Amino acid sequence: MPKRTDIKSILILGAGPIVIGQACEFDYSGAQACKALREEGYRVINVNSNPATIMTDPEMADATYIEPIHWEVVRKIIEKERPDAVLPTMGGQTALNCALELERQGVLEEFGVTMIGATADAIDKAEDRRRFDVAMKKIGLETARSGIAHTMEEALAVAADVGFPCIIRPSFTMGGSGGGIAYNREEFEEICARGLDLSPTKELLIDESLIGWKEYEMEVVRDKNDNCIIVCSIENFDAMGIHTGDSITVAPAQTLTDKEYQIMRNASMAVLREIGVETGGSNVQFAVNPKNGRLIVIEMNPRVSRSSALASKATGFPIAKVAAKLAVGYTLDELMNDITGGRTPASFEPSIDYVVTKIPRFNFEKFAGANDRLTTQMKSVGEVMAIGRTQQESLQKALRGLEVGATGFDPKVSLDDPEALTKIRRELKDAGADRIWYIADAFRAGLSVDGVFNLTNIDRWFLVQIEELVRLEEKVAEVGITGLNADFLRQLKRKGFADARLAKLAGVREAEIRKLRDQYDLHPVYKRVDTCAAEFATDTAYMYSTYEEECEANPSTDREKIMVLGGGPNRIGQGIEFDYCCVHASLALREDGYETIMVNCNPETVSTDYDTSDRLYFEPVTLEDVLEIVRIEKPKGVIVQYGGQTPLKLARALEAAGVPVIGTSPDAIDRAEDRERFQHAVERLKLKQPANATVTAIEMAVEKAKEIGYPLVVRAAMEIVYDEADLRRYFQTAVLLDHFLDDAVEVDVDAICDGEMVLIGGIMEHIEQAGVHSGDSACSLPAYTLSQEIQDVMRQQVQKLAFELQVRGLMNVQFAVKNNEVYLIEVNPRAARTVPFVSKATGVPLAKVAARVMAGKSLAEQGVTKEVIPPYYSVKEVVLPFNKFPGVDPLLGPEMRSTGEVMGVGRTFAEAFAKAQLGSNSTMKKHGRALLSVREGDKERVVDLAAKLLKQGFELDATHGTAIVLGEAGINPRLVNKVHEGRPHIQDRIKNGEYTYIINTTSGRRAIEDSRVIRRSALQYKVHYDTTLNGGFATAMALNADATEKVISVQEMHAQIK
Amino acid sequence: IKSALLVLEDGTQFHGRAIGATGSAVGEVVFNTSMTGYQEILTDPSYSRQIVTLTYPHIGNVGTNDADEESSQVHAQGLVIRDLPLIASNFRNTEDLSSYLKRHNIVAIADIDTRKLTRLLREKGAQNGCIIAGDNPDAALALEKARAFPGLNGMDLAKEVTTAEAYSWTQGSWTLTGGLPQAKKEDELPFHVVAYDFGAKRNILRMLVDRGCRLTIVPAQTSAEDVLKMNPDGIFLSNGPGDPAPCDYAITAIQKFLETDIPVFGICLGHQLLALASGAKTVKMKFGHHGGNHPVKDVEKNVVMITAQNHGFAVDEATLPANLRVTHKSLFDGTLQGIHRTDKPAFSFQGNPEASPGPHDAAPLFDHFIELIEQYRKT
Ligand SMILES: Nc1ncnc2c1ncn2[C@@H]1O[C@H](COP(=O)(O)OP(=O)(O)O)[C@@H](O)[C@H]1O
Ligand SMILES: Nc1ncnc2c1ncn2[C@@H]1O[C@H](COP(=O)(O)OP(=O)(O)O)[C@@H](O)[C@H]1O
Ligand SMILES: CC[N+](CC)(CC)CC
Ligand SMILES: NCCC[C@H](N)C(=O)O
Ligand SMILES: [Cl-]
Ligand SMILES: [Cl-]
Ligand SMILES: [Cl-]
Ligand SMILES: [Cl-]
Ligand SMILES: [Cl-]
Ligand SMILES: [Cl-]
Ligand SMILES: [Cl-]
Ligand SMILES: [K+]
Ligand SMILES: [K+]
Ligand SMILES: [K+]
Ligand SMILES: [K+]
Ligand SMILES: [K+]
Ligand SMILES: [K+]
Ligand SMILES: [K+]
Ligand SMILES: [K+]
Ligand SMILES: [Mn+2]
Ligand SMILES: [Mn+2]
Ligand SMILES: [Mn+2]
Repeated sequence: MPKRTDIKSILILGAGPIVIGQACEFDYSGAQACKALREEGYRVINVNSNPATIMTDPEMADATYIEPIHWEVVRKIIEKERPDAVLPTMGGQTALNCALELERQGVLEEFGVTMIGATADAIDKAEDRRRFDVAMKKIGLETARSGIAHTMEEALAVAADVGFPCIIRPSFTMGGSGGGIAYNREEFEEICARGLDLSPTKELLIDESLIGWKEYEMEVVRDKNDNCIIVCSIENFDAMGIHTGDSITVAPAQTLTDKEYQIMRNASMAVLREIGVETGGSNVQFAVNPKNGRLIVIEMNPRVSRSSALASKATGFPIAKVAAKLAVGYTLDELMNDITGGRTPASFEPSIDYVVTKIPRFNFEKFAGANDRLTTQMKSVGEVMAIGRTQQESLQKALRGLEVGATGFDPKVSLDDPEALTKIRRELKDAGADRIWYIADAFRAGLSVDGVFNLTNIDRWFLVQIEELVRLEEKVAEVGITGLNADFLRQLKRKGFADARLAKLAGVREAEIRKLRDQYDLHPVYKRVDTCAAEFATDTAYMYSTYEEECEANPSTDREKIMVLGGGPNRIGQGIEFDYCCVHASLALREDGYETIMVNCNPETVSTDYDTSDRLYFEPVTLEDVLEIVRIEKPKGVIVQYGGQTPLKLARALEAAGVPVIGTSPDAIDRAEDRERFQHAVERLKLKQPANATVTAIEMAVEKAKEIGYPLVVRAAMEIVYDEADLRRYFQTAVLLDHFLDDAVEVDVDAICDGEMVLIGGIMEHIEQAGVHSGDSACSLPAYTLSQEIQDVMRQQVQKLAFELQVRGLMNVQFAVKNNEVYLIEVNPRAARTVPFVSKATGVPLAKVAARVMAGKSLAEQGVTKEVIPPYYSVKEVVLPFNKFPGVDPLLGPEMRSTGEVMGVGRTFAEAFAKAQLGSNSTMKKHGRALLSVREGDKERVVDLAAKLLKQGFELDATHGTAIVLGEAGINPRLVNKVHEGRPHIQDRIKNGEYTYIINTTSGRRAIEDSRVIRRSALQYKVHYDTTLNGGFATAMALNADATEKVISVQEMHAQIK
Repeated sequence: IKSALLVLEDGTQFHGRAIGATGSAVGEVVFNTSMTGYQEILTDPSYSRQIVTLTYPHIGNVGTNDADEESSQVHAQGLVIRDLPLIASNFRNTEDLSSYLKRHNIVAIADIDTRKLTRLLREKGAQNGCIIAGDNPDAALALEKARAFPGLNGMDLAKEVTTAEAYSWTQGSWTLTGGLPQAKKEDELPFHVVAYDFGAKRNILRMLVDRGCRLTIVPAQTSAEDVLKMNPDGIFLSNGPGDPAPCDYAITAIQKFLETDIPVFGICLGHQLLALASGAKTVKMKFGHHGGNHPVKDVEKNVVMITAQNHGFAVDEATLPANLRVTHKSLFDGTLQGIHRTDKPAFSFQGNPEASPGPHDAAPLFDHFIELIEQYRKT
């Protein structure tokens, strides 16, 4: 019943770097589990290669390991810490996969580690698709007609049997990874080869189509006494055929009769019982034929998931925390319900009095050639959530919270466009990321609810609500601001219309609608989340806005409050890193005595965990929403510097409206963010910046260009133009102009200014040269090649910039070093994404420190005045989503595409880099054949790389001019033909597995376009590849290290710091 | 603009919109937390003279259908919701909810802050209220009617919704596939249970049938003698509206059955009566239990079941005579949920094992009954 006694220490496996399909939700879950276990008295050990997580913060656990999530590495941790048990259900597919390998490898046996939460067998039963299917049949649940395949031949025969289109689902994958929908054979082979390959068990399940049926999911929790509860139900908005992760979804279910719901609830339970999950949570997914209620079991996830995080946020029932406790022996009835002030137990089914909506965040604009249609394989990079008393209020709020610039149903096509209905039709029929907008456009263009349904399969119950919102909008447009009487506006507000959407329709400024509401005293009220539809009281201040009567905010008059603004959904370049800082602001300030108020709506995060702060407002981070909160909270100060771009952009507006913004001023922010304003301060400071120019006209550039000197960084999506012709060519296709600093080292420096002094947090040398976005660059702390001398120049400049721009809290500075000269690239007057890594690396929690500075405690008062240089090296490496978008050229450049990062800790740089590289899922080997194909600039240094590879045992292949260069130096690689040259060529060789390493560098649009085949193959074929010579050298160095050799804990790391 | 308004005994007003019949409704206002099953709730006799507030905001999403009816009519005095959807959207739907309410002549209001309402009821306890839906709703009038309501405490409503004459029931449960099945032939049912109609849900009846019973529903007021005269294999005490305390007839009859060896099983009102007939005492809860997510533990098995609840009165554990042993309790508040006669084959459950709407978790209570039944037959 109560806590297990034969277990003292638990190893928790983390999820690794954030990638599409496996994101922040695992930092939230992992953190909750550390939390619960530590509270319960267990000794906690955990491994997670991603430094940007709260779960890896040293005070969160007993032995924290920021090391590559490899079995051999984990093997060393077990050996070293000797955990009695392992909890592998809080780290995504990464953890499940690892647990099972450890098991397979016999490591568990080896050290007598007991698997808790979920057994190995149970996990496999759910994870192996064939096993899963047999089990459903065993319990009389129905599944789609299908066939298992382990090879292409078997695969064809299944298709031959189910017909097109068919759904391909690999075993041992999640988030639609390695799968898809085949409309034809061609696509069938493509998807099929992909998943057999990606499937850890080389297995695919091929099913007949159920595209268009309704999609549902249930979150279940089961304890050892067999007690079983439904924590939340979710109805998808997008139908079957579009992955749940890439679908808009809402809770609770809406269109099922109680009769139908009971059957699904009963089937959900039966499924857990059958698979054998006896001590945790699981997600069961189903398909429902809207025509006759026919129920089909689609799958089950024996662990915490992105839906379970959403469900916790939605209901206030902390699934991961509960599950952790169950894993060690507790039963639901023994645990107390968190938010009901521990008054009721955890053994109950939550009841909510509101509607929860989740909308996915996409970033197709960063992936040009990518197929931007929605399918069974996730493509989204994040998600936002909204709570409203109604579905319309919920939806709209979510729409404005998505950070895509929408104010709600903003139009996509013009009323007067002759082709709009055709475009509308296409977007509906074949869902893209923009579908929702197009739906409203459809209603404005004349299609009926029925016509829309027909194209989309989205339930009419939703469609009608959106239609109703459109008609209301048409009314606003007609009546205008004059017709915005108190009754109507209130109506509008109740349906979730935003002041900004109303303002566009009425042709006035947002502020005008805002005043109007003030005049009429029309403000939202706040309701609290409480798991039980007000049946019991609550003491947690977990809130959402709504246009209702009674307000439950009940703010303190007692305390000095500090508000922290979140970043909204995660997207490329605005990830978990911003959230870590928000969380830290909150933890430090609360610890210090302030009443902390968090404002954010990312359901995946720790910032939105009601434990993180005193008060949580789960709202869109917009000017409207914020002012409403500030209105009633009257805080001492507001932090806008930690949430990324989102809150950064509200700064001035917030100050204009009288909000007490703390830390670096909105003006200051602007000075740094405005290029022009920035260029003058640099000048003022007498610093060095590359030559630049603002060109309007083409012919105005071409000249100015001559002025600046090529190459040039065309920045309206950046570009590096090499020549005059290049320039034109650009514009054509296509304004600032900056001289591109060719072959320079890029560096980032994070720091803190308190008006009195500057504290250097860290100097990070990037591996990839300037021109490769810093977010996509691997980097090292401390610098691995920069002279202390030039580093001193940077520290000075950082200092001068800090004081000049009046920074108060964090800042980030980016330089480019060329010919022993420091050039300023930019100043980011807020927390940068490098903050968590620098903090982990140096043991100083810079976001807590900088937050104290913001609230008024100086560096000196806090005792943080000296730069810390660690005794070991920390290397950061990133993970790119290219494998999710095959049509894209997996090439680095000036624009950021990575989703996450990992950290490598070593005695030497080679050692850190090797850990970083392994942690990043690199397929690099220590032997084999390497293919070298480099650009002219690279021709010189390539020789040295080639010998290092030779010295290591590799054989070499080279294309034409590279072979020439190598030849002349004495290296004679095996010559290989380019695709044009003849056969066999690179493609063939790569396809055949001839290589284990590929080094391919290029320069010039055209040159890049041709060589596309190499990277594309390399990625497709899983061969490790570098696209920069600097990276190649870094890879060469790591060949000398052994990532599995030694492991170190964060506590130990930090203890080595003198 | 079809106005409506609800007023509680305390003076609180909620102005919204009329969504059912024109008129007024008076009763005790209660809240129900069920996210699905509004139709079933509406048609449960137990809701007699009560004004039902549903906390789940969208009520009506799936429309209505005959199979979802718990009785021949809508018993709820009135309906209080936050939002009526534009459309009903479900393959089983036969009529939109507004139409349905109108058709049943029900006074209903939408667009009010149901949360505020639930919070008041929770905090200050149950209150009587009144809804007026019409041209220009009289707030003073509504308050007066609310205040003039007698109240459910001491009110016998069982006699009021009971059948007039006894009847036979032999119809089992619905299936997705076959819907409601045809009534069975008496010879196909091994057992014969006599059911006391105190405002019985059809689902109770159907679940008994599913377990081998053939029944004879009898009016609330049936005598023990006439009852025993039927030679039943068991006796069933249905659920039903109002205060159980006043039903002196039932109590007496019951006491009468307890002298014999016939298995007796009560559900809800049936649970309270058994308790009363055994020397226990009933109380009116602060707000009671209405929802479908209520945890009740089988203490003899140390196990939890999520159940459907719909009761405003309860049995005091503290006054339990010695012959009554406690079998289940609420995990939300510890109230008494089940009892069993130590000396007789008589037991009851406060919650609704038949659900409709709700979790199927407590179905098994029915099996114990059969068990008892068969045992009595062995004799
Ligand atoms: N027979 C099917 N027809 C159509 N779509 C399907 C079918 N089976 C699954 N899908 C779709 O594919 C998605 C992914 O399948 P799922 O089994 O959940 O794999 P994953 O484990 O990757 O999340 C579902 O969310 C659903 O929209
Ligand atoms: N003048 C330049 N020379 C070389 N590389 C540059 C130059 N300007 C920018 N870059 C490259 O472009 C990247 C992004 O430019 P930056 O001004 O920092 O844009 P962002 O605001 O997107 O962070 C840098 O990290 C760098 O690799
Ligand atoms: C989901 C993340 N991976 C599969 C589990 C691939 C990036 C980690 C190895
Ligand atoms: N730090 C970026 C990842 C490097 C990738 N292997 C490439 O060099 O293209
Ligand atoms: Cl592994
Ligand atoms: Cl995966
Ligand atoms: Cl079908
Ligand atoms: Cl109007
Ligand atoms: Cl940043
Ligand atoms: Cl693609
Ligand atoms: Cl109201
Ligand atoms: K053990
Ligand atoms: K699965
Ligand atoms: K099947
Ligand atoms: K879907
Ligand atoms: K799911
Ligand atoms: K770089
Ligand atoms: K920037
Ligand atoms: K109202
Ligand atoms: Mn899955
Ligand atoms: Mn899935
Ligand atoms: Mn930058």
